[PDB]
Amino acid sequence: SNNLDSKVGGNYNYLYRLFRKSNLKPFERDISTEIYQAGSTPCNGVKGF
Amino acid sequence: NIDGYFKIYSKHTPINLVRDLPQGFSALEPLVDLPIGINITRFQTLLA
Ligand SMILES: *[C@@H]1O[C@H](CO)[C@@H](O[C@@H]2O[C@H](CO)[C@@H](O)[C@H](O)[C@H]2NC(C)=O)[C@H](O)[C@H]1NC(C)=O
Repeated sequence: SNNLDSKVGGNYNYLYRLFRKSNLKPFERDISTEIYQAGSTPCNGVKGF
Repeated sequence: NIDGYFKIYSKHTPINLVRDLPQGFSALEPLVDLPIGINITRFQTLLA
């Protein structure tokens, strides 16, 4: 899709999910923007270590 | 719901009883299927 979807600085309008707790189910769609806990600590609010 | 397809089966039958769910036999026909894809954990009815 080069010709239509590519932009020289970057067409950053395209997102993919990168971090979550488990893998999803067949034909599931998940719309979350909630913060992933990558450490053992719980995470709360906007961001954290 | 099966894999996102939400399905209804039903039966309306006439009766004459003033006690619990009529002891007897019948089958529900399929009525509709809608491809809603949603999660349903829970539900409620609607009175009037
Ligand atoms: C549909 O929603 C339910 C409830 O939100 C999901 O089940 C929850 O899953 C989390 C993570 O495993 C648990 O912490 C909750 O305790 C669960 N609650 C209930 C009532 O199930 C369920 O996984 C969702 N289904 C899909 C396919 O996303």
